[PDB]
Amino acid sequence: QLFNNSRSDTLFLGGEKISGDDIRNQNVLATMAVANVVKSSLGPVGLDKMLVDDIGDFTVTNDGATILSLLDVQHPAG
Amino acid sequence: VQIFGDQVTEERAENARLSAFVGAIAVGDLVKSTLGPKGMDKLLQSASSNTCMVTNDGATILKSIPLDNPAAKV
Amino acid sequence: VQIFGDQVTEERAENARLSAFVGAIAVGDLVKSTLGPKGMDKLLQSASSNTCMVTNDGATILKSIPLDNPAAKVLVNISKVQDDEVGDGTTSVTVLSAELLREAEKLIDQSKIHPQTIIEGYRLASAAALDALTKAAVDNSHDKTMFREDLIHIAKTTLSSKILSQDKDHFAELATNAILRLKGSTNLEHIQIIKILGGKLSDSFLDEGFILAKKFGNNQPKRIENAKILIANTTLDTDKVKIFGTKFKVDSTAKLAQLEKAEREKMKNKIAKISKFGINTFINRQLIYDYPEQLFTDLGINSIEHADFEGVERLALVTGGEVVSTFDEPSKCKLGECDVIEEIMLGEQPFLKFSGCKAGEACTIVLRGATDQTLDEAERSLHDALSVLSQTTKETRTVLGGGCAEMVMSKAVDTEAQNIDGKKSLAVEAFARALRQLPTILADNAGFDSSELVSKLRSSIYNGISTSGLDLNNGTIADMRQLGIVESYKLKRAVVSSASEAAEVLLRVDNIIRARPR
Amino acid sequence: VPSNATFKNKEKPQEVRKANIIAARSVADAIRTSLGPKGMDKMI
Amino acid sequence: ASALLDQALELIQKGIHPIKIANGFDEAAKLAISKLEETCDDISASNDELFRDFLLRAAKTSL
Amino acid sequence: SDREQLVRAASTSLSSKIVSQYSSFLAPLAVDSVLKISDENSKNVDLN
Amino acid sequence: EGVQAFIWQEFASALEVIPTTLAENAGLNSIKVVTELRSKHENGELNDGISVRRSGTTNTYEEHILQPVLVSTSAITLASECVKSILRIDDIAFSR
Ligand SMILES: Nc1ncnc2c1ncn2[C@@H]1O[C@H](COP(=O)(O)OP(=O)(O)O)[C@@H](O)[C@H]1O
Ligand SMILES: [Mg+2]
Ligand SMILES: [Mg+2]
Ligand SMILES: [Mg+2]
Repeated sequence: QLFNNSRSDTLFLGGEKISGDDIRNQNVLATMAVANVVKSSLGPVGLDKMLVDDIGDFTVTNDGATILSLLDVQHPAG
Repeated sequence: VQIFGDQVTEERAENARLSAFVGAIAVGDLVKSTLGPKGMDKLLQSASSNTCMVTNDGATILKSIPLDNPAAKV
Repeated sequence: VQIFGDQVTEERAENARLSAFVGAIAVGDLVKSTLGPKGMDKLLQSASSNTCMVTNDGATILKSIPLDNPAAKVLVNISKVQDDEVGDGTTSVTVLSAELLREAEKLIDQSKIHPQTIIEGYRLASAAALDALTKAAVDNSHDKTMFREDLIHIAKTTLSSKILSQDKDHFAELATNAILRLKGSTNLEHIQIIKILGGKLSDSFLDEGFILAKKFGNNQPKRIENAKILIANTTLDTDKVKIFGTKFKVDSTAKLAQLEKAEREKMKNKIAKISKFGINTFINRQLIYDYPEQLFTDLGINSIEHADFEGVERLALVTGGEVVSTFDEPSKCKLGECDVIEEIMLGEQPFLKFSGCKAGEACTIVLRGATDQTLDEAERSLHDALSVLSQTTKETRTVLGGGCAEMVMSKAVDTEAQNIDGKKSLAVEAFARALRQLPTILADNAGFDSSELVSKLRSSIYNGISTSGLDLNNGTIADMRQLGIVESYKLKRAVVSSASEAAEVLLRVDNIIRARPR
Repeated sequence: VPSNATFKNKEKPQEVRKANIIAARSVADAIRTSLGPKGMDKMI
Repeated sequence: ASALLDQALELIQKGIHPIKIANGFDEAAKLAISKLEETCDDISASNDELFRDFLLRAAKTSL
Repeated sequence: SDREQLVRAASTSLSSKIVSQYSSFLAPLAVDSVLKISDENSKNVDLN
Repeated sequence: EGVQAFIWQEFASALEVIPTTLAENAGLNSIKVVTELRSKHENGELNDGISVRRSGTTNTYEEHILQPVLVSTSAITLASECVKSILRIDDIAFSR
């Protein structure tokens, strides 16, 4: 969120390291991004969702077990 | 933490004291052979118009030849 | 006309030379701060794999740092040759060889002396320097008490520059007893060095007997009293039949079942010939299969497998026995005995410990450190100390160190310089001032004024007292006999000879032709 | 008192030791938050 | 100024609020000025002959 | 072998570990594991 | 009475980072705790320390908080040997 932090000042790392409240804020957004799917599928009034593999085949899955299995999430906490 | 901008060359250490003394050596060695009645003249190659200038005086030789070393500009 | 080609760098005359002089200055300044007990260690970071190394040795620094200067490799090779023949003084050779060119740089410039004339000056100066250094040597090994004490003084001088300098007081006995147990044979293959994380540097202790990291068999007990140790060159493995080059022709599987059983009885009969010795312990050079391992449990025989090529000779000499191959004749290959085969554990890796053997011809050194950077230097610190102490066994001539040896050799140079007529006398005096640069750097790295210490030491030796030297602890002139600083004559002779010859090569180069890199 | 004794040369090692301490203390600051029962886990 | 920042960095690592650090430097600045003001003496009592000497004293220092 | 000194030192050594809340039954677990190997020579107690 | 003594003054203050960090991670003020640490540790010979459950200074022995001696002994030994190895580096050169 906001502006990206500086990259390894005096820290001398080859990767990206972020500290402070920005980690816990992105960790919540990781669980909130995957929740908005499972949310609308809860209860008898829930509605099915369709996942597409871009190869022409579609997958209708109501529960979040296969949905989260098919959807690729690269976030560590996600 | 680098306070200076990009493409800023600075020597805070032995490299500075070495470059300052050696920078004057190349200047002194250039006009060394021009000292005395037995000295030899020097040739100046102009970067434009191809105008050659031959002078024994060290004032024209140092001002014509470009020198980026501050130790040489002194 | 350009005959050579495109992208060919060449320098001639005053351009060719001064490329060798700046090269020696750049190389000499790197190891200049590493000279002396107060010297600073240099960290070397590799361009790949992100591997760092902390080393005080001038030879290991020049090998890691890439150098494209042809004259720089001249000072790198002499550092390797000094490391190959001796192993110590590689920093002093690089500095002394560089100071010869720094003095000769002003000889051709200020005094206008031909380079070959300077070479003739070093030939007469080095001849008088080696004669004065030889006469200053003291005979050793005539008394076993003085021979052991001189080895302690050598270890304290070599380790003074190493990071071990704080604990070198306890390490003087560590490196000394390893050489005395060699019984005159000079090799470093018989000395093992094991790195261990944890503890402090002074926790390193000397190993009584021979310690090598191995593992007992699955069913074999750890502790055996009065076990017999044997080393076998041959390995227990499927041999085919005999000559290889064969395969079995099976007409009916009735003979195939007894065929595989016959191979099981071949290795069983081989262990039966081994059991005729009555050994409680067996050592193999290569991995042992599970089938012959079970035969050792019923016979009460320990098993050691995956022995390195160096571990075969290290273990055979400590026990006194020899490597057995055929096993046929029991009378030959009489075997030694070990008191305690019980295994101990240092850190998270258990180490097999032996005690009370017949011969100490091989040794093992245990080192403990906080980081691998210290352990990497701790191995190379003792490797340079054990190398000089091993060469001291065969070469008994020793001289006084601590900056005194360089000053005594310079005294005879100035004496013969007055009788040499011509312009080559200036090159002779330049060799004497170059010998004074080594004790000068000793004071610079210690934080003391070099002009005061060298002047007091130089004038004190001309008075007839050759025992004066530099004391860096009190910052004054002290006696080397009281401080206990002794170095071998082979060490100082290799420094003067290698540096004088290396400087002669670069003074002979009037042109440098660099071919296009591949 | 001045102009005598010796003058220090090649002061870069004085800066190299400072650059090594500052870089080492920067690493110790990230692990410092994990000290004690109130420390937090570090995901890598 | 950098000496004040070097001593402040050690106090920040100890958990001190930066304003509490700045509040301590402001109160300590007036205590140092009021102390040195009492130690100095007035040279205006001297005539024009001695007044020129004090000008030569501070001149050689800045040069 | 002391159940009071070993268990309280094992749970304290956990500190910020995620098992600190689970340390109730885990503290006697690590203690009873070492007590099965006892020696007077204070060997390193191999964890294999 | 020496320059080595002036170094030991910084060696004792360097060990205060451990109790200071315990207060910072728990939200408590470090100085307010250390002020109570210096006063209580003068009369008490030992067991006085910081407790994270009570959020303050109390007896660690009564709270059963304990740690082996080898953990603290090796922490001081390994730290002193690492500083000695770092301060001996006068330069960093690129190698192969
Ligand atoms: N304790 C000491 N007191 C005075 N001089 C010493 C001491 N130890 C070593 N030196 C001097 O330092 C020089 C370098 O010793 P050494 O480290 O063995 O060789 P190098 O530095 O070439 O590896 C020697 O010539 C010796 O005179
Ligand atoms: Mg040496
Ligand atoms: Mg001013
Ligand atoms: Mg713990």
